[PDB]
Amino acid sequence: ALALYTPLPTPTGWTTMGDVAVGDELLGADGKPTRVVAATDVMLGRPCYEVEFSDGTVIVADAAHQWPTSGGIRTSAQLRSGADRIVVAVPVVQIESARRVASVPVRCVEVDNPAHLYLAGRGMVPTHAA
Ligand SMILES: [Cl-]
Repeated sequence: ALALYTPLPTPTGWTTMGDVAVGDELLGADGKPTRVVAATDVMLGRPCYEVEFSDGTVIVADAAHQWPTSGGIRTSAQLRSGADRIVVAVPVVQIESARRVASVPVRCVEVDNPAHLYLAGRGMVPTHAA
């Protein structure tokens, strides 16, 4: 799950996680549109992490949100400064830090591509859907 205020790129522009509904198009890891097949209610009180990438993108996500790295899938709580790079399909960004922060409301989406990936944050960082 990602914070409601997380900007997500779409084929036409930018939406927030809070504004995502079933049937909306996000972008998959290949930069092409992918359809939202499910989207949770707002979830409150989840432990959250602030994940900062080498491109300047900062995403707040719950502790168990999953990220594709070159060494494996890692949750936000397991991400390591420097040691971890986001990799798809080609290196995308490096993890600079992941730190526990105050809880904010979050939501999960599921998307219709088999990799279960979509782009998130102003830098369009690949991340795993539920
Ligand atoms: Cl893995």
